Amino acid sequence: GLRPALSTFIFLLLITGGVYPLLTTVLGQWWFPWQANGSLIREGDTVRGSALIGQNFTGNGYFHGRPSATAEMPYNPQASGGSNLAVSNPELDKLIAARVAALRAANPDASASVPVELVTASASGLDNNITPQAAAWQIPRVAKARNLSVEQLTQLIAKYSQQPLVKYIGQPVVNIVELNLALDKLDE
Amino acid sequence: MAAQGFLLIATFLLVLMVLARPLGSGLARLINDIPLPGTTGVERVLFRALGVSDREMNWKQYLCAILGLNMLGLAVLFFMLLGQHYLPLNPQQLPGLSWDLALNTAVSFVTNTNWQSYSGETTLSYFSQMAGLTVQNFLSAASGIAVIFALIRAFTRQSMSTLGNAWVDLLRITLWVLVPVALLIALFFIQQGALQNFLPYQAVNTVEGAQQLLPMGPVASQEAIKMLGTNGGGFFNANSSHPFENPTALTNFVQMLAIFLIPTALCFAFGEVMGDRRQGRMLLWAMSVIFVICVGVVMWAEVQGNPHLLALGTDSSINMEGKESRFGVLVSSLFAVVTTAASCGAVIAMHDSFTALGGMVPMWLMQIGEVVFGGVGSGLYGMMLFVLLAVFIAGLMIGRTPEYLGKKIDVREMKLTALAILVTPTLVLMGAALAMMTDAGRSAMLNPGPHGFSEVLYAVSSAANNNGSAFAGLSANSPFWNCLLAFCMFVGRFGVIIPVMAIAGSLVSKKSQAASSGTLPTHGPLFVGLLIGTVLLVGALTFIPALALGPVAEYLS
Amino acid sequence: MSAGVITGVLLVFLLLGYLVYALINAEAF
Amino acid sequence: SRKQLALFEPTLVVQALKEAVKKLNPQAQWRNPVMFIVWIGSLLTTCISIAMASGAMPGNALFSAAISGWLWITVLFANFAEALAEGRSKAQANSLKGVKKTAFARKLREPKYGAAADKVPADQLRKGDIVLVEAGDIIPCDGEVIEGGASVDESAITGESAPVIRESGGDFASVTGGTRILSDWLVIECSVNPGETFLDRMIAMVEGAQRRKTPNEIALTILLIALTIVFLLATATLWPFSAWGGNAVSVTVLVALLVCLIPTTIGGLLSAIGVAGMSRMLGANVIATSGRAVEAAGDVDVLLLDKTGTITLGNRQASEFIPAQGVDEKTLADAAQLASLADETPEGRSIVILAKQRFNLRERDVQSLHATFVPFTAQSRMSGINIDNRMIRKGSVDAIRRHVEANGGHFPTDVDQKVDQVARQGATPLVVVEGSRVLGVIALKDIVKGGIKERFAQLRKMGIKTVMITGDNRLTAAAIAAEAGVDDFLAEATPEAKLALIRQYQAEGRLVAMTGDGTNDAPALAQADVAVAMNSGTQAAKEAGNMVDLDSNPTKLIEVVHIGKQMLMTRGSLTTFSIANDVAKYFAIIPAAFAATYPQLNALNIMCLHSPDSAILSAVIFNALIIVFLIPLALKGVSYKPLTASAMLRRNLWIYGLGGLLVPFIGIKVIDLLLTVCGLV
Ligand SMILES: CCCCCCCC/C=C/CCCCCCCC(=O)OC[C@H](COP(=O)(O)OCCN)OC(=O)CCCCCCCCCCCCCCC
Ligand SMILES: Nc1ncnc2c1ncn2[C@@H]1O[C@H](COP(=O)(O)OP(=O)(O)O)[C@@H](O)[C@H]1O
Ligand SMILES: [K+]
Ligand SMILES: [K+]
Ligand SMILES: [Mg+2]
Ligand SMILES: [Mg+2]
Repeated sequence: GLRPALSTFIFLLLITGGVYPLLTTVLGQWWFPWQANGSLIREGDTVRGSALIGQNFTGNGYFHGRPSATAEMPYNPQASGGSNLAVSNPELDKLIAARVAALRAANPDASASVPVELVTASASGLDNNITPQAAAWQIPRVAKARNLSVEQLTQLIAKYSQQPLVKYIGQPVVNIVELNLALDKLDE
Repeated sequence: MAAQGFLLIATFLLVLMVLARPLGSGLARLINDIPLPGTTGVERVLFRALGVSDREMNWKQYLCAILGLNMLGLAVLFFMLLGQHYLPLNPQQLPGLSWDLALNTAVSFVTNTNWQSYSGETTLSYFSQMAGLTVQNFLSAASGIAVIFALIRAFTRQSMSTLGNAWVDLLRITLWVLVPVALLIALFFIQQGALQNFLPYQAVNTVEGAQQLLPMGPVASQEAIKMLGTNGGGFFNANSSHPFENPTALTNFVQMLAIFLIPTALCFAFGEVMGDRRQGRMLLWAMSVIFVICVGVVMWAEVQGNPHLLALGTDSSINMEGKESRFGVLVSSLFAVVTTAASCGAVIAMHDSFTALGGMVPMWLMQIGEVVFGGVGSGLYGMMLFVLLAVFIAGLMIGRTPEYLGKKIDVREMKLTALAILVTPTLVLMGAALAMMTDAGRSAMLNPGPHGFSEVLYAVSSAANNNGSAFAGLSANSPFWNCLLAFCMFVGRFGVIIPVMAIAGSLVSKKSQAASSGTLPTHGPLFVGLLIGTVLLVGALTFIPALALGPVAEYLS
Repeated sequence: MSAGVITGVLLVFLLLGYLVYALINAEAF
Repeated sequence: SRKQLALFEPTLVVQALKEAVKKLNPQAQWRNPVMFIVWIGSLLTTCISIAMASGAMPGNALFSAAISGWLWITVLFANFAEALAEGRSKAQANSLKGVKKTAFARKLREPKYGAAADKVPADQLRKGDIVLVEAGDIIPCDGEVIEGGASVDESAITGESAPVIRESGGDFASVTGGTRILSDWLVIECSVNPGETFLDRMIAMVEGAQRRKTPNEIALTILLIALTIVFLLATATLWPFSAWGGNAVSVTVLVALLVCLIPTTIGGLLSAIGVAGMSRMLGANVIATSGRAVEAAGDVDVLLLDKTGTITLGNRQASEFIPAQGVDEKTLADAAQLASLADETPEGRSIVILAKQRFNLRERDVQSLHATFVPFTAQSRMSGINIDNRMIRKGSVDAIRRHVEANGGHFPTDVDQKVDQVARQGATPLVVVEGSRVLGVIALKDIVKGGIKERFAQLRKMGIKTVMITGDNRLTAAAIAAEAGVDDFLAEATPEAKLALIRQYQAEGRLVAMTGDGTNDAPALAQADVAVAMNSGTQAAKEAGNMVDLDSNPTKLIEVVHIGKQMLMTRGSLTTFSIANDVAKYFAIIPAAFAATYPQLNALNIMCLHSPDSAILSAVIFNALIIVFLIPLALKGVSYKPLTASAMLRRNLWIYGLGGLLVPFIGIKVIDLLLTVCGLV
C-alpha cells in the first residue's frame, strides 16, 4: 500500500505547489499586471511607494495617517504588525495621551476632540487609509501650511476617497499616499 | 450602529446560504462516490497512473491512509524549512529555520492550525511559502474533509465494513473542489490589489524621503487556499490585516464567505446524503443561533470600546486600536467571531487589543471544540460528538435507546465519543497550566494583570483546537513555546481523528432502523435548543474558572 | 519547585489515570 | 409479592445507616469512580484540617473541618441511598425464602396412583422422582403432573388465593413447589434438582449480591466519568492559574469546588435506581431474569399474544354436540368418546365428561378395546383412536378436511355451515370423522379474561401494536380478537410460523414482545427480545421466556414498559439535573474563592451570600442535602405519562433541565441565610 500513498502525495504536491501557483501567477500577471506587482506609484524612474502601503508623514503640509506600531520605524513593511496593547495596559493610555497632546498642539484651529483613529495604531502598521471626517479634521492645518482654501482641500479629499459597494461591509476611506502626492503637484 | 451590524450579519448569512447549497450538492456526489460531470474520463486515466484502484478499505485502513499522508507531509515540510537556504526562489538570502521553529511550523500547517510564531516577510522564502505552506494548506484541509466523508458514509451505509477509498477522496476533494475554487478566489484577490509575483523586494523612496522595502511573493495563491481551507496562515505577519493580503472590503467579505463556505456546504451535503434535508438544516440552525449571538456581543463590546478614550480627549470611545480603517469596528468584530467560531485563525484585527468581553467570546468559541461551523470537516464531526451526547441524553429522558439517523448508539460509541471530546480541553488546561508554572511561559506575556494570563490561555486554546489565531503580544518564538504548542497542535488534531474514525467503523457495520411512532425526531426547534444547550453547558462549565481569572477579571476591574 | 506542588501534581495524575482506566473498563466499574 | 412495605420503615432506615458506615471502606468505594473522588477529597481535607489544628500548616482548621465533615456526609448519604434500595430489595428476598417447605414428600415406588409411599424429606427429591400428594398438603418440588387433576392454591408465590387448575397431559401439567394442593390429589414428577427451583429464580432476582450493570448504566457511567475528568482538570489547574495573580487558592476550597462540580447527585444515586426498579418488578408480580431485558421493553413497538391460555383462560369445555346430516346425537357422542378416552388435554376430558350426562354409555377403557391412541399434536392438529378396522379421528376443520380429501369423500354442505356457525360466537370447532365419513362438529366454549379490552386500549395509546397469534380456526379467532380489542390476528399459525413472524418483525429492526403459555411457544419465547411467560403455563415456557408474570395477565407488558422506561427516565433526568446544578455552584464559589486575589469578581455574587467562607460551605451543604432529598425520586422513579417523544422530552427538560438551573440558587441562599441566623458564619 506504499505506491498509492507515495503517488498521491507527490502528484498533489506538484499540482498544488507547482501548477496552481504557476497558473495563478501567469493569469494574474496577464490580466492585472499593475495590482499583481504591488500597485506601485512611479514618477520618472523611481518608485515613490505603493498605493496600498501607507507611509510615515510628519510634515505640516501633509495629511497625517494613523500611528504605526512597527518594530524599527513607523510604517516599516519589513515588520508588519500591531501594538497588541490591551485596554487595561497603562502603557496604552500613556501612548494615547502623548498622541492627543501632539495632535492638539499641531492642530490649534481644529476641535479639541481628536478623531479616535488618529490616536490608535492600526492592526498592520501600514494603514494607508483614514476616514474622510478624520482627514477633514486636519484641513485647517494643511490649508494654512500649503496656502490653500477649505473648498479645494475638501474636493481633493473627496477625489481620493473610496466607498464600498454597500455601507455595512466597509468604511469610507481616503488614500493618504495618493492624496499627499497630489498635494505636491497642486503646490507645484 | 445596531442596524448596520444587523444588516452586515444578515447579508453575510444570506449570501453564504445561497453559495453553500450548490456546493453541498457537489460534495454529496463525492460522498456517494459519484464522480462529478466531465471528470469521469480524467479520473480513470489519473487513478490508473497513480496506482489507485478505488479499493474499499475499512476504518483502520482509511485512518492509516490519512495518518500516513499527514506524516509524509510533516517530514517533507520540516526538512524543507530546515534546508530553505539551499532551495531556489530566495531573493533574500534567508537562512534555514531553527529546529524548534521548523518543527512548530511544520506541525502547525500539517494539523490545519497555521499558528505562526514568526514574521513571514523576514523568515520564509517564496519556495517555502509556495511549495511548503500552500501545499499543506491544500492537504491538511483535504484530510479533514476526507475524514468527515467517512463518518457521513458510516451513517448512510447499512451492514458494511468499508468507508470508501481515502486516496480517491483526497484526489477528488483537492483537484475538483479545493483547486478550482481557490483559483477563482485568488484571481479576484489579484484584481483588487493582492500580490502575485516572484520579484525581489522593492525599494521605495517615500515622499518624506524615508526608505521603505516592500516585500513581494505569490501572496494571492496562498491567500485563497488559506481562507477556503480554514487554514488562516498569513503570508505576512499582519495576516489578513495586511493590505497586500486583504486589500479591500470586497476581498474581506469574500474571505469571510470562504471561511464558512465548505463547512456550511458539508451540512447541506449531510442532509442530501441521508435523504432528509431537515437533518442538515438542524445542524445549521444550531450553528447559526450561537454564531449570531456571538457576533452581536462582540460588536456591542467593541462599540463601547475603551472607556479611557473619551477622557483622554478623543471624539469617540470605539476600540479602533489594532483595527484597520478600511474595515471598521463592526466588520472587525464579525471577522473575529467568524475566524474563531470556525477553525480558520486568520485575523483582520489584533485580538490582543480587543476589549475584555470583546476578546472573551472568540476565546470561548475556540474552547468549546470549534463546533460553530468549525473547520473544514473538523467542525462537522466535532459537532457530531455533541449530537451523539444530545441523542444519548434525550433518549434516556424519553425512556428509549439512544438513536441518531436510525442507528443505535452503544457503549463503544460513548466510550470513543467521551475520549474524543475530552482530548482538546485536557490539552488546553494542562498546557496553559504548564506555561503558568514556568518562567519561560510567563515571561512571554506582553500585557500585565489578568489580560496577561489571557494571552497564555488564548495561545494554548488556539493551538489545541487547531485554530491558529493568537493574542499576538505573546512572544512564542522560543523552544519551550514552540515545543509545547507543537504537542498541543499534533495531539489536538490527530487525537480526535482516531476516535472519530473508530466511531465511523463501529457505526457503518450497523443497520439503520426505520422510524416508528415513538421515535424522537432529531430536527426542529426542540432538538436545536437541546443541541445548543448541550454544547453551551458543557463548554461553559469547563472553562468558567479559567475565564474568570482572565477576561472576566479584566472586565470587572 | 515546592514540595507541595510536586505532591499536588502526582495526586492529580494518579486520579486522572484512575478515571481514564475506569472509563476504558467501565464494564467492570 | 405485591404487598408494599414502606419508603422509610424505621427498622430498615436504621439498618441502612449502619450499612452506609461500613460502605466507607475504600474497597467498596473503588467501584464508583464519581463517589471515590469525593471519598478521596474528604480524606484530603481531613488530613489538611489535622495539619492546621496541630499548627504544621497555616490556615483555619475549623473551616477545613467543616468542609471535610460535610464531604464525609456526602459519601455517607450516597451509600445510605444504595443501602436503602438494597435493604428494601433483600427484605422482599427474605420474604420469599420464608415460604414453608413441607419436607413431607410421599415418594411413590411406581408412577401409577395407589402405590405404597415411603416417608422421604423434600430435600432428597431430585429429577425424575415421582411424589404423590394429597389435598391440603404442600407441593414438595417443582415438576410436571403425570397423573390426576386437582385445584392448587398458589397464594404463597403469586400472592392471590384464587385457585388454579392443574392436570396432566396439557398446558396445566407444570406445578411449582411451595403451593398448596386443594381438592383431590396429584402425581408430580420432579423436573428440577434442588438449587434450580423456581423460587431460587425469584430470590436471585432481588438478592442482588453481584448485580450486573446494564449497557445503559455502563454508557451513562462513561459520560459521568468524562464529566468528572474535565472538572478535575478545570479545578486542579486553577491553583497555578490563581497563583500568578496573587495568593494561590487554598486546597480546601478547590476540593470543595470539585465535589460541587462533579455529578455527585446522579453518581451517588445511580446504584439505587437499578435496584429500586428491580424491586418494583417484584411488586408488580413480574419475575425478570435481568434488568437488561426490562430496559428493552421501553423500545418494543409490537406485542405478540397467544389466544388459548394467555388471552383466554384456557380449559376449553365442550358445550353441545352438533351432528351432521344423517347422524343422530347418540352416534356422535360414541365416536367422540372413543377419540377422547386417553386424551388428557383439557378439551379431551371435556368431550368425555359432556357425553356421560347426554348418553349414559358404558365406560370403555383403552386396554379393553385392544387399540392404540394418537396423541394430540400442534403440528398434526388432530387426534383419535385407530381401533380395529374402524378409524375414529377428530381435530381442526382444516386438518380433518385435508385428511378426508386425501382418504376420500367430501365435506357435507351442512357441516361447513355448522363450522361457521359455531365459530362465529367464539367456540373453536372440532370436527370428528369416522373413517371417511364426517359425523358432526363439537363446539368448545372458552372464556376471555376480563378487563383485557381497556388494557389493550392503553397499549394502543402507548404506540404498541397487539397481534394475536393462534393455531385455531380463522372464523373463531376473529370473534375472539374483536372480543379482546387486539389490532390484528394470525390464525392457523403453526408453532414454526410464530417463530418466523418474530424473525420477520425483527428483520426490520423493531423490538418484539411475545407472551405465551403453552409448550410450543418456548422456541418463539427465546427469540423475542421481551418475553413474558404466564405462571399458569408450562415450565418450558417459563425458562425460555425472559420474564414470568405471576398474575397470568396477557396485558402485563404495560407494567414492564412503565418500570423499564422509568429507570431510563430517572437516570436521564437526574443526569440533566446534576449538570444543570453546576451553574449556581459557579456563582457561589468562584466569587468566594478569589475574594482576595481578585476583589472585582465579587460582582458575580448575584445571590448576595454573606461571607466567602459561608458561600463555599452553603454550596457543599446543598451538594450533600440534594442527594438525600432526591432519595424518594430514585426509589420511585420519574413519573411515566403516555406522551409523544417530543412531548415527554419537553416535559422532562422543563422539570429537571430548567428546575436544575433554579433549585440550587434557592437552596444555597436558604442555607446561607440559615447559617447567618444561627451565628455559625
Ligand atoms: C441550560 C441547562 C438546561 C436548561 C433547560 C431549559 C428547558 C427549556 C424548555 C422549554 C420548553 C417549553 C415549551 C413551551 C412552549 C414553547 C412553544 C414553542 O414554540 O416551542 C417550540 C419548540 C417545541 O418543539 P416541538 O415542535 O414540540 O418538537 C419538535 C422538534 N424536536 O420548543 C423549543 O424550541 C424549546 C427549546 C428548549 C431547549 C431546551 C434545552 C435543554 C438543554 C439541556 C442540556 C443537557 C446537557 C446534558 C449534557 C450531557
Ligand atoms: N385435544 C385435541 N384433539 C384434537 N384437536 C385439537 C385438540 N386440541 C386442540 N385441537 C385443535 O387443533 C387446532 C390447533 O390448536 P392450537 O394450535 O393449540 O391452538 P390454540 O393454541 O388456540 O389451542 C385447534 O384449532 C384446535 O381446534
Ligand atoms: K487553522
Ligand atoms: K455536584
Ligand atoms: Mg393448544
Ligand atoms: Mg394458540
